[PDB]
Amino acid sequence: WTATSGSCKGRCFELQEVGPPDCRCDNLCKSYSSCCHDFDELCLKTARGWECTKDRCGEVRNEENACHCSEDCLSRGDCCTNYQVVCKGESHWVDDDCEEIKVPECPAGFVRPPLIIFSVDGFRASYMKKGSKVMPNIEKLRSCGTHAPYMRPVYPTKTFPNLYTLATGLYPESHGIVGNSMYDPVFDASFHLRGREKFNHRWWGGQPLWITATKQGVRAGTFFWSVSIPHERRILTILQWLSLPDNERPSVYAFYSEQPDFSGHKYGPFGPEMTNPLREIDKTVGQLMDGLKQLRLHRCVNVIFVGDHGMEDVTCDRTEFLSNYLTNVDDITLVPGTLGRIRAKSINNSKYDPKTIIAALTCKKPDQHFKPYMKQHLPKRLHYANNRRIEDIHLLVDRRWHVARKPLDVYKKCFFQGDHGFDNKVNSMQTVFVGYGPTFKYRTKVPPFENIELYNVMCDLLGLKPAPNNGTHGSLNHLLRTNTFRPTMPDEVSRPNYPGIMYLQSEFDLGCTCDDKVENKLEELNKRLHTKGSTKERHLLYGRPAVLYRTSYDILYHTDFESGYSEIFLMPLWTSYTISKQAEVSSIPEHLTNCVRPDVRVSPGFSQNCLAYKNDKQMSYGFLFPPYLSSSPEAKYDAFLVTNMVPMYPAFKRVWAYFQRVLVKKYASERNGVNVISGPIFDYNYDGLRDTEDEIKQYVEGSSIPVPTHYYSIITSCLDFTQPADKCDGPLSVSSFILPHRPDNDESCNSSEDESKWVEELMKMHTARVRDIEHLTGLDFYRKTSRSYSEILTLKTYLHTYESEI
Ligand SMILES: *[C@@H]1O[C@H](CO)[C@@H](O[C@@H]2O[C@H](CO)[C@@H](O[C@@H]3O[C@H](CO[C@H]4O[C@H](CO)[C@@H](O)[C@H](O[C@H]5O[C@H](CO)[C@@H](O)[C@H](O)[C@@H]5O[C@H]5O[C@H](CO)[C@@H](O)[C@H](O)[C@@H]5O)[C@@H]4O)[C@@H](O)[C@H](O[C@H]4O[C@H](CO)[C@@H](O)[C@H](O)[C@@H]4O[C@H]4O[C@H](CO)[C@@H](O)[C@H](O)[C@@H]4O)[C@@H]3O)[C@H](O)[C@H]2NC(C)=O)[C@H](O)[C@H]1NC(C)=O
Ligand SMILES: CNC(=O)CN1CCN(C(=O)[C@H]2CC[C@@H](NC(=O)c3ccc(Cl)c(C(F)(F)F)c3)C2)[C@@H](Cc2ccccc2)C1=O
Ligand SMILES: [Ca+2]
Ligand code: NA
Ligand code: NA
Ligand SMILES: [Zn+2]
Repeated sequence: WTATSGSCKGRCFELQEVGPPDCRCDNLCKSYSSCCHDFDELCLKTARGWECTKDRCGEVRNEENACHCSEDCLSRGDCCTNYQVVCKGESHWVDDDCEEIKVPECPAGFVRPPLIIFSVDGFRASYMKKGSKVMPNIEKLRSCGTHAPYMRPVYPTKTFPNLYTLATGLYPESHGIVGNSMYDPVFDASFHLRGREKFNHRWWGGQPLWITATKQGVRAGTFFWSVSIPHERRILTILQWLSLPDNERPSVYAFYSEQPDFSGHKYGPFGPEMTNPLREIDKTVGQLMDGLKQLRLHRCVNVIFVGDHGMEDVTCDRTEFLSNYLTNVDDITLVPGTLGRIRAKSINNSKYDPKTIIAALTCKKPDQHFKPYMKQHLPKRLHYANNRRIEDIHLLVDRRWHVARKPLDVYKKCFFQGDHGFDNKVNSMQTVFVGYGPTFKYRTKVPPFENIELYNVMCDLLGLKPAPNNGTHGSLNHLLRTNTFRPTMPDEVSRPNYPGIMYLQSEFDLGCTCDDKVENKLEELNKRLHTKGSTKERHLLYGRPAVLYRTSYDILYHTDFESGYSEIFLMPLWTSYTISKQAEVSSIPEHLTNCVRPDVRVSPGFSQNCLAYKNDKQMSYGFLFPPYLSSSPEAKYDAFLVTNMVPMYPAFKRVWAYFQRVLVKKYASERNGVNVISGPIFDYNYDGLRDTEDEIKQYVEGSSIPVPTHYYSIITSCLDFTQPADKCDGPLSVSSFILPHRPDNDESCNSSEDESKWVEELMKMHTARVRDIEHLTGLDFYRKTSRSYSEILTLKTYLHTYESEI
């Protein structure tokens, strides 16, 4: 119930919300059907439109008008945004040369530069160049402030998950808004774009910027506008709020535009109909900037222009139907479109089986335009599994396509020509970031970055301490002139042991054999030196990784590689080695095919054994430092140490062996040497975080040898590839992956073919940030470089995407 009999007199766009049944006058009252009877009359005036004209200049104030051109309007804070241009001979902001803003130029009473976030739905990154001719205001923000060529959204590339990620710094799996549509099985409740359930606070996790601000005494404008409030009125409302007395005025404000998304769905991302929406959004930007200039705020306010996601060409004829795959299509519920999510239609149906559904959906048609995954097997870079609202079965849909349950869903629900939601590395899904104002840099281009990083920067802009989030605070310091956040490196928690030779060969009973009994004071001293770390500077280029949790581990040195060997997990946590451009690949000699050698530095009790692998019929083994890349026949024996062995399914060994034998040398050739750090990951509960020992669900049969869920590699070289990786003077270049350790290659439809036709494609899909690997391992990399810590934080958040030019 709402008693709409109350009045909005002097309450229009009030900031504090009034609880039911008292009628509301705030920017969301329409969405709740709760506005006071006179809200339209008082608060949504439209008379005479939005622009002053010559004849209105000096007019007698008429309170009915949408905006004012009277002499008193500046002191009232309600002039039309073009008032000083039409009536006082001033220029439009867009017509002014840009001039560096070295310091905030704020009116007295301003305690801090306000922040205004101007968000645009569906604004694809390439609009900034392709539409620049029709967007002069936006082009000026971009060219004069700080801009990235694009900003990476989160998956799924849908509006609600992305706006809420912008507001919180959190992945959707952590903030809870995992799609525009959701079912929560604990609540037994459904969230949809239409309807009231979506306003219930139980859906919305983390702490969004407006709550962060309010809790730390920084006032916020309300971030949400009912769709029927025209943009011109939204702008005038923000400008009115900025004229409030000091103690009442907000410091942070948001404007949201439904365009260009609305038209992009109708017309496609580059439909001729798209020029006009771009022009209209530019005009709104120009109204805001003109209004700020009128208020003498245009060299005080920080403005962020940011999108949620882009827009791809998608039409009804490009739809895959589950009814062409599944015999049992009426037994499932599908959340459809540019991603699929599948669960049982009825929890009472005990004939429901996810394994048979996955199998019926796997590589069934030559051109199949979606791929099914159990959510734990999705690429870890998506961070899309740790939430009860994400169904176990997920369909990753190819760009330009939809998935639907049956044909009748698509015609008895072509209309549309555009859509979004696909994998967040897809070029068409990329969106925009520009920052302009005294706290941002002048005429500065920054590399692409992820939208999860922005909350921390918005907190920095406002002097707020951010709530815990998934950004890496300091990785965007290079966007800012001042207010940088200068983090310190985390402290190492566990210090390594450095074991010498402590066991005789006969103390081992591991069931391993090696043909290594083949027998010099020149070389003997030399090999001792290698085992004490004499080659360590070549192979451990950025210092040893720090272990940020409590554990017992040993540093093991060798001619060609160094490792940190866990006595708890019985294998290395990391293995580090450098491969120069000149390195040669060799074979594993015939007599060494099955060679595994006890490591006389490590007790039998803290070693793997070969018998466990003999008896586990499903499990084989591989090595972290590859025997193919040994520096010499003699050094090759080190690669067969039991301390360099890790459990690998035969199907995975196909992938791993190709990576080690062919790809590492390819990368060293292309990048002028590479440094590689490789190791296992254990994430059985798919939370993105290192498992403890009691979370491990699978062991090599009969043993305490845990089986990794993934294997990672971090591949580093010199950004200036004229310098070799091991003699690099400046910034670094990195690519990394987290490959799923799976007992089949069902993910790869072409895996019956030679590895040269499918393995690199798999690796590219599972590209990762170094930071993703840090979360999954409890390790901290790049501890000892010549580089500033913020630069290293930016390097750790890099994702190599393998898409071509935007
Ligand atoms: C991205 O960044 C985020 C933020 O930093 C990282 O997420 C944090 O990770 C932590 C570990 O997973 C987690 O810490 C736990 O907090 C528990 C209390 O949680 C509540 O309070 C906080 C603070 O206000 C709140 O934010 C939480 O919000 C979650 O839950 C509500 C729903 O209730 C959602 O609305 C919201 O969206 C959010 O959900 C997300 O996280 C939860 C996990 O908390 C998931 O279940 C969801 O799917 C979703 O992803 C909560 O309201 C605390 O109880 C935990 O403590 C357990 O473990 C510790 C060890 O330290 C131990 O002391 C205790 O014994 C305890 O164990 C007991 O409970 C077990 C499970 O019930 C049980 O098995 C045991 O036997 C014990 O009884 C724990 O410390 C923290 O909550 C989140 N924060 C957020 C916002 O998500 C995230 O990891 C980053 N991602 C990456 C990849 O880096
Ligand atoms: C009819 N309405 C439309 O068709 C378009 N539309 C825009 C407004 N709206 C929202 O803003 C949602 C999206 C996620 C969160 N918003 C940000 O999290 C958010 C909003 C603005 C900005 Cl500017 C930012 C950010 F971070 F970028 F600054 C975040 C609330 C819902 C409606 C809604 C408001 C409040 C709670 C629930 C739903 C929406 O349906
Ligand atoms: Ca885990
Ligand atoms: Na085996
Ligand atoms: Na296959
Ligand atoms: Zn859309």
